Amino acid sequence: MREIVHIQAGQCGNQIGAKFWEVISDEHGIDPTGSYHGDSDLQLERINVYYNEATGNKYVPRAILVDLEPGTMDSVRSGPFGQIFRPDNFVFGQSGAGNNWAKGHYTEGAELVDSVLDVVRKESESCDCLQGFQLTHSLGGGTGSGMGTLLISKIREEYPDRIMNTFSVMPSPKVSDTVVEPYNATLSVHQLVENTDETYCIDNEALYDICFRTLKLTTPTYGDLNHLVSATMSGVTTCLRFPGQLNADLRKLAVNMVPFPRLHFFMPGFAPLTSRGSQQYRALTVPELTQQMFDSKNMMAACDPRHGRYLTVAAIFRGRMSMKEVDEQMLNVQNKNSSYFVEWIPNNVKTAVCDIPPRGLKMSATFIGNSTAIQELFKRISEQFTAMFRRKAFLHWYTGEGMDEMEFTEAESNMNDLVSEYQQYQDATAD
Amino acid sequence: MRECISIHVGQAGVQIGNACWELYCLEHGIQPDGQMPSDKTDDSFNTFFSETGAGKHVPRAVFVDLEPTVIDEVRTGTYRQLFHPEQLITGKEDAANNYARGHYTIGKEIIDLVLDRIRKLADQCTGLQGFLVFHSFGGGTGSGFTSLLMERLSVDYGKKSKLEFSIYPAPQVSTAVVEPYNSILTTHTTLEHSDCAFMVDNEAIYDICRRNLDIERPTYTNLNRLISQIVSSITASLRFDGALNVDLTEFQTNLVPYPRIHFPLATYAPVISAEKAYHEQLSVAEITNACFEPANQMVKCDPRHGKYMACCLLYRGDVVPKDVNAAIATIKTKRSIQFVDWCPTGFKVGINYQPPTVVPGGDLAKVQRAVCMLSNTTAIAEAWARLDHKFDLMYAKRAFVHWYVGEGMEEGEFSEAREDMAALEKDYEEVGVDSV
Amino acid sequence: FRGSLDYRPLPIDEHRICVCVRKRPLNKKETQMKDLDVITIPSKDVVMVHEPKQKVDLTRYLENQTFRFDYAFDDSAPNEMVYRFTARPLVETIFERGMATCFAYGQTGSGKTHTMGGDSKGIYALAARDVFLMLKKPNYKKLELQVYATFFEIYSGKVFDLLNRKTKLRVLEDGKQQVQVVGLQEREVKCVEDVLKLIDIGNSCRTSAHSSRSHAVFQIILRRKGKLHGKFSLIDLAGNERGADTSSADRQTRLEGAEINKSLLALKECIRALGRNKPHTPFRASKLTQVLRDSFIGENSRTCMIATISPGMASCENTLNTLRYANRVKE
Ligand SMILES: Nc1nc2c(ncn2[C@@H]2O[C@H](COP(=O)(O)OP(=O)(O)OP(=O)(O)O)[C@@H](O)[C@H]2O)c(=O)[nH]1
Ligand SMILES: Nc1ncnc2c1ncn2[C@@H]1O[C@H](COP(=O)(O)OP(=O)(O)NP(=O)(O)O)[C@@H](O)[C@H]1O
Ligand SMILES: Nc1nc2c(ncn2[C@@H]2O[C@H](COP(=O)(O)OP(=O)(O)O)[C@@H](O)[C@H]2O)c(=O)[nH]1
Ligand SMILES: [Mg+2]
Ligand SMILES: [Mg+2]
Repeated sequence: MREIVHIQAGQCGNQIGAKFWEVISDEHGIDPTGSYHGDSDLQLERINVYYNEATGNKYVPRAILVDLEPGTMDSVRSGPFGQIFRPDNFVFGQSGAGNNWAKGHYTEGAELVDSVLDVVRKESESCDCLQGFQLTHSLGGGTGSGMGTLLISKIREEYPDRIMNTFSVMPSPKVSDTVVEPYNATLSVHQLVENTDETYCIDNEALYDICFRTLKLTTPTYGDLNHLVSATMSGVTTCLRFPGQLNADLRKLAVNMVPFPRLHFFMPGFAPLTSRGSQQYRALTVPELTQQMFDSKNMMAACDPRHGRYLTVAAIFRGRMSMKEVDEQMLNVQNKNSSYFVEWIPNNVKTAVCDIPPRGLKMSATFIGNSTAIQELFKRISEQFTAMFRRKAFLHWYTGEGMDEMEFTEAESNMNDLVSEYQQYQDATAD
Repeated sequence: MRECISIHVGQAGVQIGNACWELYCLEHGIQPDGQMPSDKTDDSFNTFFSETGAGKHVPRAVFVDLEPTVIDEVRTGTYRQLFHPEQLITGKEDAANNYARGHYTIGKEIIDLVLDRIRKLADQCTGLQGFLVFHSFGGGTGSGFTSLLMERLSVDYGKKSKLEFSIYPAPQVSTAVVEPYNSILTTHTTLEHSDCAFMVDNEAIYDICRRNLDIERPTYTNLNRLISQIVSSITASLRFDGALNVDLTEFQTNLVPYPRIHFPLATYAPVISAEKAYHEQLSVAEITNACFEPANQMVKCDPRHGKYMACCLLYRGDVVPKDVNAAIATIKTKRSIQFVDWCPTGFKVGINYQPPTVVPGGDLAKVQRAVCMLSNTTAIAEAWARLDHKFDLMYAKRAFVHWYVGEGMEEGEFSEAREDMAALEKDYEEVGVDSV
Repeated sequence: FRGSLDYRPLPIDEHRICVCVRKRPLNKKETQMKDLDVITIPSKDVVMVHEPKQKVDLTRYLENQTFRFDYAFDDSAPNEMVYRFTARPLVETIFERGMATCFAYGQTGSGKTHTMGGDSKGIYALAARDVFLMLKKPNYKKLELQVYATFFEIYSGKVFDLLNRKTKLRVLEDGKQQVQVVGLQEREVKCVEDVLKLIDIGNSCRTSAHSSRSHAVFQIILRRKGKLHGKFSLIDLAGNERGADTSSADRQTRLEGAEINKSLLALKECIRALGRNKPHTPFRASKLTQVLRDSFIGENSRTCMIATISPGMASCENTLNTLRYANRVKE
């Protein structure tokens, strides 16, 4: 297991994919044009995990970029490291969804899907040990949610033995203009619970809260968040871009993380917290690093884990520090809060350490938390949704595009059983 | 000869295998190119090594890992020339800490060349004793492909012996949550085949390198070196031949009173820092005393509250039979050492006269005389019950089962393997009863 | 053992499910390579297993598990006999405005298909014929019930309609009520030899190592004014296959077996969930569970489980799992 093929679609999804490829193309040492300008070979032992090699010291990001809006691609060309993308891999539609799921799933996405499948095909025809597929998108809009879920379904029925990883973001009436979002959300969840393997959850509400209270940015722009997400992405991909025994490939990653097939919704978190282009003079230590990255003030989804219990956790520390200090603080948080861990799964928190730190930091810490508290995030949507589907607003959009209307209440019964599933494994003692 | 054949599976088994053959070359005197100064191109070491044409002495080992990153270090390291290249067999996708991918999906396609190559080694020999299998109880590769591999070796080589070297997982360096599942599975399927399984608590090795070597966070390297030294003590009675050492198959017979009770706790005598210098050599009596302290033990357990069924002492270095007998007198009654009423309280001793060669810069302080005791005690059942607890919470809610079933296996295999485990525990009980 | 026994006979309890077990006799393969029979049934109420155990000291002894049930069919009785007490007292249900079902649970080689899909005097055919013989009767005809039938398979975690030659169907819920099998062709019949025709449409349209590799659902539906009144399902599942029995590799056969054992795992965890009542029973785990939801917790539902087990020593592990879950079913 080595090669990971990456894909970005939708406004939000393409944006965050760009931020990702920026920070990781710098950390791996690739210059903007596409030649290795690093220092340490630690950045090339597992470089093949995210780049194909065009002969001649050309590191081509094994990636694909899609949108139903013909514009979008412009924001790519202005991306400072955007020329490195392979020409064939640019597949951009020209209709546009306009915040409509069924337009992206049953209508126009149904037309561009087979155009993406062929570039994905010729991407897999040149991979030694193709791991799985790794996607970035958003749930409240039109293109990303729908066309994404359809793509995942077709890849799933053509590649059943390859890991299915998705980095999905959340709508909330704090950043979303329109309010057609509590529909596309529940649809996307309906497909994700049934077709994906791993799934990372990022709430726009959390990023707004962090940008306002911590970073003191009263007027949050739309890149202020992409910074915050790209950081977490480097943190959780460290286990796959650098060598190490823990979380080698994605299969191993899900193995120590997925207790039940459906429950696979994580709540990332990073410490410390910084704005853009602002380094840390008093860079953080260790007890504040782990004392922060397990508190809620640094989590990436609007979910207070102190209400729920952790099923599994995978902590990752980057930089140069003491190993004993790491494992000691880990177990200290564990046993001083053994009331927050399912005692019927033991050895549930796995922590690795990587040498190379992220950019702008000397010591960092990433968090990945499959908690039982994540149901609070799904009890919110099934509230914005049951309050809008009991009224049937905007249903002529979807239903008037080949969609069944009951494929909605299907998703309400599905998610409302999921909530009961996270509540199930919250009070089950080891009897 | 009376040949043997080593097999090394999984990350652990391959790395610890490299430490083992490292030490073998050091003690028996071979340089990484495979050449020996003293030999004539039928000796005690010609059981573990074969002679080629140009005196290029080459091991009798097959290395396997499903993900070639851990074996590629062999072909890049100092011993890349040492090996016949055809017996460094590798896969592509690691088993991903999944037993079922070892035993069924991934291993099926590679087992046949694994055994055509093991075959290619077996046709080199004139009278092979048995296979030495090195693997971990944890990772998917070492559990699955060893369970299947043994299921096959029992078909192709029924008359031959099969000795396990097993690596109990420690929570500190555990790379998975589902380690109990893998362990229980491979023990269940491997039991009726394997003849004698030496168990290594990684927790215990960690504690050893915490106390006597004073390393705060010991690397996998340190652990592999220590374990290698102990294995060299055990095999030494196979690889040398004085008039004072007997075959490991000679007193293997005395270590296993019942077919399912074949797990001898090991114990290794002097373990001292080469850094923390200034040291007086220990007498035979002192190391024979140390062979009974749970510190210098191999598995985390407590033999003082448990009964014994046998005892072996493999001394290496400077040891006179009378020194051993005297130390055995000082130990015999002076301690609360108990035998079952159905067993003679006798000791057999393998005096090997080669000293313990440690490692260049290897933080094992070199010593003149050492002892490695193999005690088949009933307290070893502790290490099983430490498993079946971490198991019987998870399997109480069937958490994580969906992967193993999702790669081929049924559910009932779990309830069966677990039930068989509890049966084994009750057997380590039935050993303790007496008569009248 | 075997003989020199059986003085005592069977006075049972009140169940929530007609749980029954069938023993098939050994065949040419298990006899040529002389396997042993380790199952006996002395009364139509007791399933005995002779678990060959061995102490630590190699002394061979017998763990004589005893399993009382609703009815125990031995290694002789034909499809008629099994139908008469498993599916027959269930025809009463659907005519009286009821929703009944019928399970075929066992291992691969236990005989589920042969009890349901015949060769073709299977409980499909027989149950249908007793549907059309009572619909002749005066007090049943005075309802003017129109008869329908469906026949579809779950394979690879997706739904395909065998009457509509392997077409993909969705599966939805909505307003609670029912689990709506969206897209299902519902063919009208008015006589027994219509049903036999649909039957040999599906039985040959099924995916098939000569064994039923997909979950078969065969419905017999009643509609008075068109509105639903009765629904009897007859289910032939795939057996819980070992995995320790190595298939000849194959890239799709391992897919099949794995998905089978995973659906059976989900079903199994739902059994062990109802047996102790977890307020969240995990029915949205697989398509199969999502289906059988109403077959269990339906408002006016009855149901029947026909368990099947092999008699050979080699099967004893599987057999004990199947019987153990059949015991945990009887509530
Ligand atoms: N003593 C020792 N133990 C090890 C070593 N490597 C792994 N382990 C143990 O093995 C367990 C994990 O299994 P691994 O051997 O790493 O996995 P694997 O055999 O390579 O199988 P895959 O990871 O699926 O490829 C952990 O609990 C470790 O304690 C090692 O080098 N030395
Ligand atoms: N009552 C019976 N008497 C004799 N043979 C029987 C009986 N019931 C079943 N069999 C035999 O069982 C064999 C296997 O039947 P079948 O039901 O297809 O296996 P299975 O349980 O369905 N395995 P699977 O296809 O995975 O569900 C048939 O070929 C019959 O010969
Ligand atoms: N953090 C962040 N959120 C975004 C961005 N773009 C869109 N969103 C969110 O995603 C939702 C849908 O917007 P959009 O991306 O245009 O829809 P889509 O592309 O069709 O999925 C909105 O509610 C936004 O809050 C972005 O660049 N950053
Ligand atoms: Mg490996
Ligand atoms: Mg069948």
